[PDB]
Amino acid sequence: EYTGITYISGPLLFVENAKDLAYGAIVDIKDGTGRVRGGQVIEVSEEYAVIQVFEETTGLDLATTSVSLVEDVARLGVSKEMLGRRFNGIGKPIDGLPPITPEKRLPITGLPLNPVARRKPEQFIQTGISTIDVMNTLVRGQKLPIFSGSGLPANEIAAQIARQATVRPDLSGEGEKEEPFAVVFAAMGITQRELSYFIQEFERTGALSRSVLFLNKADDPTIERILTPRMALTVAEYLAFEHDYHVLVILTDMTNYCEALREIGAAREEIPGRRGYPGYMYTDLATIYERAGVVEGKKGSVTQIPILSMPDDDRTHPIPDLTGYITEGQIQLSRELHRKGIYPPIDPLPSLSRLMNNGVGKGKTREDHKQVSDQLYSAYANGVDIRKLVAIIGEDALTENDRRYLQFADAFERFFINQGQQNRSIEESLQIAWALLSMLPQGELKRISKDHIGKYY
Amino acid sequence: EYTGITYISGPLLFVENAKDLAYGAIVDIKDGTGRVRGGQVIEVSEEYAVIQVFEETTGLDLATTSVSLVEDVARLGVSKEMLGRRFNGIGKPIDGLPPITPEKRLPITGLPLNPVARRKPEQFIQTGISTIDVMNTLVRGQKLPIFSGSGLPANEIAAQIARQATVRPDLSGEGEKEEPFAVVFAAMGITQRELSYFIQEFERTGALSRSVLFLNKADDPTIERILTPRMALTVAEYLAFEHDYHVLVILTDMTNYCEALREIGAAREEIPGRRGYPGYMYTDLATIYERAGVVEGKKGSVTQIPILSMPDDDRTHPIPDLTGYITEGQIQLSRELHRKGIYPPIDPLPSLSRLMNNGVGKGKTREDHKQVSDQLYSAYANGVDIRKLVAIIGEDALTENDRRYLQFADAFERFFINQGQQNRSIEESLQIAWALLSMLPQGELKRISKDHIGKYY
Amino acid sequence: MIQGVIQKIAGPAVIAKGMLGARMYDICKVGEEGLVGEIIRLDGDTAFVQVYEDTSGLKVGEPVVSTGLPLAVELGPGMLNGIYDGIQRPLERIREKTGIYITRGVVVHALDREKKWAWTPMVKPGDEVRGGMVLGTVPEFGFTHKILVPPDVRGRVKEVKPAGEYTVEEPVVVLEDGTELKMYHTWPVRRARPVQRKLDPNTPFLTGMRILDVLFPVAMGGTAAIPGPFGSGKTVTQQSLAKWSNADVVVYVGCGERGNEMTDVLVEFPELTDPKTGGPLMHRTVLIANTSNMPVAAREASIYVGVTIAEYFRDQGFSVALMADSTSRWAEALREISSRLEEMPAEEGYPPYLAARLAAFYERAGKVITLGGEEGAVTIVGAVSPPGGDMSEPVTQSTLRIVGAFWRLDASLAFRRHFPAINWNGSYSLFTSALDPWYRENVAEDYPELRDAISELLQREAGLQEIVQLVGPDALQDAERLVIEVGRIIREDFLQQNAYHEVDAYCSMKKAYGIMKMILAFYKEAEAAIKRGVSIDEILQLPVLERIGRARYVSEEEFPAYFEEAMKEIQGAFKAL
Amino acid sequence: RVNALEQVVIPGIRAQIRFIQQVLEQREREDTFRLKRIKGKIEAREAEEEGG
Repeated sequence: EYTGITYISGPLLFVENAKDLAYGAIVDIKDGTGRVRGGQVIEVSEEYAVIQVFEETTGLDLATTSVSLVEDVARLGVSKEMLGRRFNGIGKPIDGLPPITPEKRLPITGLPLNPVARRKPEQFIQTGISTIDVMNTLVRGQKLPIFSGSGLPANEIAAQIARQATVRPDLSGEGEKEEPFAVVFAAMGITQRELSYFIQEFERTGALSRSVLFLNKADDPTIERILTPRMALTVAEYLAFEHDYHVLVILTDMTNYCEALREIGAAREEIPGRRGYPGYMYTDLATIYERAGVVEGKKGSVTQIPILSMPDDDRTHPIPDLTGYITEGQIQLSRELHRKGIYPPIDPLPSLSRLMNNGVGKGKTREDHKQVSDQLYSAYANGVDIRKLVAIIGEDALTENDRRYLQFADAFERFFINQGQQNRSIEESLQIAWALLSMLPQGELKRISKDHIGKYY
Repeated sequence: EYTGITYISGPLLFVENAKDLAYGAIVDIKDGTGRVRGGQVIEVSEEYAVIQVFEETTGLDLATTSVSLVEDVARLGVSKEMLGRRFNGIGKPIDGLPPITPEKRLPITGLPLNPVARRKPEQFIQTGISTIDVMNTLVRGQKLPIFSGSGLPANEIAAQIARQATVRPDLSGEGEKEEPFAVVFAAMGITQRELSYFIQEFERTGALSRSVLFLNKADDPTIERILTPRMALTVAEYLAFEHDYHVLVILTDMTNYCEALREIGAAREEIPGRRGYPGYMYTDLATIYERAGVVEGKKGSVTQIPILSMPDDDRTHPIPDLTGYITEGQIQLSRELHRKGIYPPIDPLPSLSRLMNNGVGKGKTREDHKQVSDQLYSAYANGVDIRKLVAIIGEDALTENDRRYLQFADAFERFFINQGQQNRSIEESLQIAWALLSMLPQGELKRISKDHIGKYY
Repeated sequence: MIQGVIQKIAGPAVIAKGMLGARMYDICKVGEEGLVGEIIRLDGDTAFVQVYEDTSGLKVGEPVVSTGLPLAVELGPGMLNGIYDGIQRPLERIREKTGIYITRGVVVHALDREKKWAWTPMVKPGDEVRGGMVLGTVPEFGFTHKILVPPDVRGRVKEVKPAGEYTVEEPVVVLEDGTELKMYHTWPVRRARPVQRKLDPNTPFLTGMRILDVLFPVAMGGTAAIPGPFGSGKTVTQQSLAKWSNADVVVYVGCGERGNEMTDVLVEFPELTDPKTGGPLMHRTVLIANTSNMPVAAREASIYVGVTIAEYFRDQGFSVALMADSTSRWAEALREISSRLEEMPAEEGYPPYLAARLAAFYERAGKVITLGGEEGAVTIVGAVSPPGGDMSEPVTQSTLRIVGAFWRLDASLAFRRHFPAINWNGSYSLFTSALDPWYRENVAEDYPELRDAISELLQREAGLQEIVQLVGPDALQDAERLVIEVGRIIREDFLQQNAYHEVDAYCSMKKAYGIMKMILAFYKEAEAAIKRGVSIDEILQLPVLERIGRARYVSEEEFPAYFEEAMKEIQGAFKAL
Repeated sequence: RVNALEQVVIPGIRAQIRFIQQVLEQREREDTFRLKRIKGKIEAREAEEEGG
């Protein structure tokens, strides 16, 4: 609550006698007007300390600068009472409803659990789509990345399938007793426009009535921004991990994760190693895709989903490298795809959930899915060859057998991949594949077994 | 003895009161356990003297650990008993054989003789290897840069000519009265196999009964890699000039020399300038070969044979680059010969020595060598040139203007260059060196006269 | 046990005075709660401490307590079957004390005294000791753990507790100079366990894996490396490795591994099919796996772990075999650590350290002798596999700097569903050179001459497929195809050794040998046939040859008998044209 | 073209990348060199503020 502030940079502020404080803390600071702002507790040395004002900066004076000690580490209140609440960045009551009932003020970062507990996520999951459930599904707790474009229909295709998602234990042989549906979404650096496109999907159909919001606009303060995700992130845990519910964490443009980052080191003196960024991102970032998985004994499992855009769609950047290193999959979007009108414009092989190849098929989703999942993959792409070779010979200039492998691709991207807002049940989604496969007389598919095709086909 | 220890860094650290101690001397430091090590006395400023950490930057402490002035500068003794002895690291007869007491203890750094008393090489290094002594060889007094590769036939190659090399005075001038091929050896960041490998090459020729055996362990004191260098050097100086012995010492895989040596200035705040490398790299390469050469009238003839693999395989790197100017000439293997079956796998692309000109051709050797020097050059070169466009238009799209330079690329290929451990002398080599130009007419060539062309056609 | 007081708190890094003369890099237990740290560049009466643990809630001047003693490993029996992490923390004694989550600054001894060992005092009081020597043995799982004395130990022994139940802590013996001595000990990772002599890597290593060792092996305790994309059941090789491998000792240091990917191994690991003890191979195994997001230097010590430790047992004359998948990412941490320090990522954006710890990292291999003077397998495998399928990159072109054997896997060769899909034109092992000698020596005088001989496949294949890959069996004379026809069997029968199945999974040299042979003795005459007048697309329809494809699948015992007929079956199965 | 492509095309664009790269990676020269000097200042200021 002291005064005498020396050395002030932007939303930063130093204060002596910092032996009562400790890095990892925050308190509200008051200049002259007595305005209540804030500031994180950094460098608590003998001489002075380091604080980071919530707001941008304007409002710090030389005379007064006392501070009301909030709490070394602050954490929002957790509970099951948040089935439609709304919060931004830090995550404070903006939805109008009463301050969330605090159950336990857990650290926004409880770090990973016993690695011995962690199990392989293999509970099949639908998303109201075909292509994104057949060729590449998503297993419970599986941290699946989504390579998006920095200005692509991302923002949309994001929240689009968001609500579409629906967990189906039924097909496995269980009910929704221990398998509840919990939707958590948190963005950052959002345009005033977009900040409004979001709030829309929830209000659509029974979407917000079972979810909580979080998103620190880029114009907002850069402080809550970083942690912004960690909030509901650490909070989803109390859901599936503490009670055994089933949560879905979905990142959003880590552009923020790093832009915001730069400031921390840019001030903290944290020298940026490669690509002009902090020489300890891997680590700090790792702690991210760790909040997803499964433990021995608990069925409750939260599924994790990263989603970001590169600087110029360069995978050589951290934004991609990092992920493409810890994430168990890959799912990008191409200009091409969308240019023709494909929506969702999602490529084939370029996108795929690394660990959704085992949690499918027998018992899980559609027995024959086992081989069905690797059929349309090698079979489809096979046609993408006679797709750019028209100018070579022509339409009828090509054989029947291989030419046929063409009509497929077009009927495949236009109808199969571009599925817009539609919501295809995990089963309504598998059928389609079959249907398309009919192009080639029963006997041309070398991927699946004659057994399965000689039936579903 | 002074216990001036107020700062501590992985490298050297703050040390005062030792301002009267010799500068850059040899000092010893007991970790305050009894454990003691060395270092150099650099930046002996009254302001604060700093000391060269040898290894394990650890163990050192502010309390105990004190220094001991042993010598003012790089020094150690060299007696004649050193024949076939082995002093790995810093030159210590670690082996197992009792470290004999040196006859004469002198400094190792030393500086090149006088550029005034430096004779010109006449004698020719005659080795059972045509490939070499043909295009480019040595006068036993010129250093040439050998570039191999990571995991490349660097041992075999340098080995072959190792013992299979002899000296011919009959054509040169001098006789066989004072010629001791004594060759020590220094291990610079050697490895398992590469080390245990040159082992026998001596025990088989006896080369281990008249040489010193400096080693690096490649894990021993990182700094050691920069110690055995200047040590190994002076070594020859004693027996070379003092005893008039042509003592020739060739260090090994000098790669780990630069390799490690470069990391020095690292925390040493040397501010690299080149490709991530020390802005004073060449600066060290000074004493490197600046000590090799031949003396006027003096029978002492020392000359280091640089043999070290370049990075991946590009000379772009200074590793080999800086080597070019410093070292006379430049020879390589292009990793194309051996990777295919050529042994010696040396390529004529960069091969060409700086002291090959004066002391060859006539008198010294076959008078038509000097003439056929270049003949082969423009002949083989444009040879492959051809094979290039061949797969580019069809093996057939050429005339007699090519069908002849073509076969010139094969004959020279594994036909001449390769040969294995074969011990081809300068006689056998050139004798047939012409049997290759049998097809090429005296007209198609214009490098040699009209007399030598009909000499041994 | 050097104590102290905090002076400053800069997020992760820390500073504290009241401690002067402490060694560099040690225990460093700052934080009231004795947290995880490391002593670094000291200054005056204080030094720098690197605190990885969440540096949140740190009041200057906290329970600054270090030992001024390097981070080293807890030597001694037990570790086998035992669960450990990045540094050396029993992730299982953790689950049992944390319950579910991961508690910080916590600690549990690698081997709680709760473990009661029954050694045997093979020594006597008042005897001669040698820097770590003979000591006493314990009935470990399947193998009798040989507990021997560590270094610096030269002189007299006093008091020897005879047989009986005693834990690793029970000071069995003592020296007639002071101190005592137990079963387990403590040794710094940064240092290796000197044995006496490394010897000549002559003794050939049978990793039991066909393509692996028959083509390119490793005396014992060599140093190898492999690519592969990230994952791709890459774990396959390293796993089967220990199964067959002629090493009794199994290490394993998963490091900075993808959370859940860091575990699939862990769950499927226990499932051992040990071919010697016939059952859970878990007996002669060591665990260390370390998630990526683990502590800062966690992942960085990971490796050091198995290696250092390997030395303990090895030093005793044991066949250690360390691997650790996700090694390639390992460096990750090194950048993080060296990043935050005045260091410019040399070569390819990465700390200059290369022939650094990496180099020496291997020198702890080969034909180590023992404290007592014995052979000990210390094979190293660089489970270094870039998750982005790279060919030139620090991690790689560096390793290559020094190794011994390279087992490149090709993404395509695999993409076909080929196992093993090890791409050879891209593999190597310098060992063979000196191992060839022993090859014919002990196995069969004519053994090598076959392998080096058949290898011509690639020789006459590399530049044969090339043009002929598209064109194919066409303008070819005839013998043209025969060359790639054989490769087909050699690559679909001989090469492929689906290490998955039990039949061709396990195999010994003399087994594979007949295989390669059966295809040879059929070749020396097969080409003599189309050259004398016999059909091409005919020879190729003989069921006699098909019996070869299975030779690998053949049981190592009937192989011989299966050879007698099969082989001679050719001499007569060919006499028809 | 195949051939050429393979020795001028392929290798033409290969060789490009290297030059770029090595300049691109080292480009982070200023990172270390600029920042190196940077520490000295921020600290010299805070290093001479505790000595005055």
